[PDB]
Amino acid sequence: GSHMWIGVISLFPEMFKAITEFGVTGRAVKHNLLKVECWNPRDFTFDKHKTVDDRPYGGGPGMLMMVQPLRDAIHTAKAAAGEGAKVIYLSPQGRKLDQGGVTELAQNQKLILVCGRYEGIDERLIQTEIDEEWSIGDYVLTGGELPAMTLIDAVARFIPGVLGDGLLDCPHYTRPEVLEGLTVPPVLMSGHHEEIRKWRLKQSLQRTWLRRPELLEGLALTDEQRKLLKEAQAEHNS
Amino acid sequence: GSHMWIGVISLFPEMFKAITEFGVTGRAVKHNLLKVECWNPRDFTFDKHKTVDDRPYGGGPGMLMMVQPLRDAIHTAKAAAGEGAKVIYLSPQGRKLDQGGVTELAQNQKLILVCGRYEGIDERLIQTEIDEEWSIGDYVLTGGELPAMTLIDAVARFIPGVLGDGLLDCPHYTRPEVLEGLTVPPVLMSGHHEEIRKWRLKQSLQRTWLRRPELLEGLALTDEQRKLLKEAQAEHNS
Ligand SMILES: Nc1nonc1C(=O)NCc1ccc(Cl)cc1
Ligand SMILES: Nc1nonc1C(=O)NCc1ccc(Cl)cc1
Repeated sequence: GSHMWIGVISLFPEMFKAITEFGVTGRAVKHNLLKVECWNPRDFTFDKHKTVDDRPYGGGPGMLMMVQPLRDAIHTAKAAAGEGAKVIYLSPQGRKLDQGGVTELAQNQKLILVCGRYEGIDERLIQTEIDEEWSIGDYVLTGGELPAMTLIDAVARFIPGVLGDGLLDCPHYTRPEVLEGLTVPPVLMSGHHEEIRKWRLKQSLQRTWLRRPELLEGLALTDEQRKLLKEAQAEHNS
Repeated sequence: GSHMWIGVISLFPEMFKAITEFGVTGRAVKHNLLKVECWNPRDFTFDKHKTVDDRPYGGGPGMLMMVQPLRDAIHTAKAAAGEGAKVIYLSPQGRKLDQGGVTELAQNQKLILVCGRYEGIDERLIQTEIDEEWSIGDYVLTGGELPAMTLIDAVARFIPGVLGDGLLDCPHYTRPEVLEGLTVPPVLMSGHHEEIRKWRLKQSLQRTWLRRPELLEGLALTDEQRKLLKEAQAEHNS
């Protein structure tokens, strides 16, 4: 129904087997809920050695992706996608991805993801070919493929059929009842669904406050959430 | 010399071919600068169907990783690593990764990365087996493998031999001189190394100010950087 098509431009398309052949995303691909289609700039070269990098104007230690093979690969992906495809470039200079941004990106039925390698791509290609630039985090990687796969994995979770409040998750427990002397909180064994719900919510509120208090600032807590957070803060202060 | 060993606990170890077989990280592995060794909890099961998940106490829609196979895999990885290995769990509840955190993690000669699947792992395993919990970003993925590979890629860049100031990168240009009517900034063609350096720095300062002004707050700018940022802000205000 709400299946998603993702075109990828990458010098290493075989990396994408990590998401198309395994786990939840692998299942999504097999079931046609997600399609990932790759184009490799190396296939758009014409010289004997299939050159895909080029020297930066102004000098410097690094190389950039060569414009012509990359541009031709992007154009081919765009032609395959048809109308309505948003072209995304992954880099540390982009908009910071968070779950809200994931949900925004997931509204697209078609995306094209451009994966950089080496020390950059020509700025004029960003101006002329790229719709949006996004970053998965404030760290530097060797290429855009892992960020692209990260984005695909995150948006895939919103496609209906793929899976079976601003707070961190609560602790979870499974067998055995006692592990290294540590027991399961009795509330989780009580079978009281309402008590269990409130315990889990209180724990999420407490953990968010202690570990990521800035996340709480962005929330308008419900009356119930205000109460449970206040209880948690009181207990923390003994 | 400063080679790094990374042990990985994962239900899908073949995903890690994405970093061990391709690009800069692939080269690092071939050259013995980086070693990535995987253990699969499925191999530590004893039942006929090799069960690796289990039901959460207190109920709920999800499953957790089964404790015994996961615990045994972690212990085996620890035994292989010997003394000094830091055990890392990847999840959205962890410390937010940034380049500074990458450089901190890169000081370790040995890491063990635990990759979760399903809806969590038992909290008591985090308490008893995990040294540090880290997040690659405020979004939710289907498993910890992509975050683990992201971390590996980022820290690998600091291993000497693997590769050939708090600001966003500047624009880069390569051939052709004119692309879709857009020309290369004449300064980059001038061959004046000092003018080129200052242009690039000014551009990084301008881009950081416009796109990520909060990053500037964390910096103590040099006199030169203060001057170039002021120039950029003046030109932006016409
Ligand atoms: N952080 C991030 N969020 O998205 N992408 C990144 C990142 O570091 N990419 C590496 C990269 C990106 C472009 C080129 Cl040309 C080379 C390497
Ligand atoms: N964000 C992040 N930063 O590190 N990891 C993540 C993440 O979403 N992992 C998915 C995940 C983690 C543990 C388990 Cl049990 C299941 C799924």
